Amino acid sequence: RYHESVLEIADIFDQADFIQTSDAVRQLRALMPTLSTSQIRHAIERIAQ
Amino acid sequence: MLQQPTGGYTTLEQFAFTIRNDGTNATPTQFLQLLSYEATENELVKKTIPTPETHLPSARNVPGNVYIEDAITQALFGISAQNVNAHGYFSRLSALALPNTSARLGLDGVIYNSETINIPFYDPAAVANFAATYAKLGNASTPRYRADMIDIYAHVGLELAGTDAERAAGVMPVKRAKFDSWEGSLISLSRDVVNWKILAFLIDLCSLEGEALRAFKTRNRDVFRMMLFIMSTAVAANVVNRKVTKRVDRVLEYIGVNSMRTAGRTATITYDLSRHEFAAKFLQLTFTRWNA
Amino acid sequence: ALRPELAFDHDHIIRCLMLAAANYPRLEGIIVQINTGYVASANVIRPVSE
Repeated sequence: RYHESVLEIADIFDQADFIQTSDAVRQLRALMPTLSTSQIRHAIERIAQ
Repeated sequence: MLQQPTGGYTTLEQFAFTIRNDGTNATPTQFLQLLSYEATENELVKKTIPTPETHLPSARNVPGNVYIEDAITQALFGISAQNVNAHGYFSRLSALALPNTSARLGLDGVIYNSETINIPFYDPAAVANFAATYAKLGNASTPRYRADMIDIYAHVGLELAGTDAERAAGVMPVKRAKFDSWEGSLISLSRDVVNWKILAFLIDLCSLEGEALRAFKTRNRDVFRMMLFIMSTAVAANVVNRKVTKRVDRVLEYIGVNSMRTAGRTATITYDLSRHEFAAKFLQLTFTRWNA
Repeated sequence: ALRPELAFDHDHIIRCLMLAAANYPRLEGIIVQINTGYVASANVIRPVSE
């Protein structure tokens, strides 16, 4: 009996200077397949190309 | 002709001076509450202001209706004002200083050479008094008569930043002004100040005497302090933002120190050297009158 | 006088320089080449025949 949920770091910390993102990145990563390290390198080389 | 109220023209609601505070109308005094000052190591001692030259510019006749109010307010507060030292406007001003002149200063701030009955105008004795000093703005440029552009700002600091103890002392630490602020806070503040009819202010400063003038300096100290604020932003060596807890705080460094900056910038209005001469002369006369 | 360009971001540049130093072997040589060119352009020293 719980309720799992993302909790943004901004809601915990009071110092805005060290908070660049939001829940949305985690949600996007939740969309991604788990990547082997070579697949990560491939993605980076792709974006670069 | 509008007869002057015993307290001066500024008692009339027609001449109320106001500025938007992030877009909402407000008295200058409640804007000055927002300012706060981080003192630094340097000091500002106020030197005596040299007494202004007796010599008015010659009262040469000129074509057209000279717009003296817009000229002064632009040269002091407008974005890149031009030809601020052109002689003709102050030639007409000194024409207003003559004992029995036909020229009139309308509430519009325009100097009509006609006895034009249709437009209400300030009492001629009062504007004679006013031009009698402010025509001297006409020698802001002449080498003989240039006002100090550096030390005079010390006074500006005291009348703006200075605490009552510091003001009676005549010395204060050089200060860093700051306030919670919106985008274009300084520019928009200047845009509000530029629309001020400062002729009512200067005319009351030159025509009122004794208890009336003292009451005027007390009632209007915050107004004068706002104009001074706009000048200090025009000359502040650096102006920047400090984000703090999702609230930007504008910072101007430093109050009371003319940087002699001439090149334009986003943050604030800027004085070219001619504007520097003009403002410096303006302060010479206005502070000479303010401290009497 | 205003230059209508973005400020040199000192902090970001040193960070990205550090990351590049971590990950890009060629960085060293790149920087050297720049410096070499300076020396080459300063004409401070040339080989002689004898």
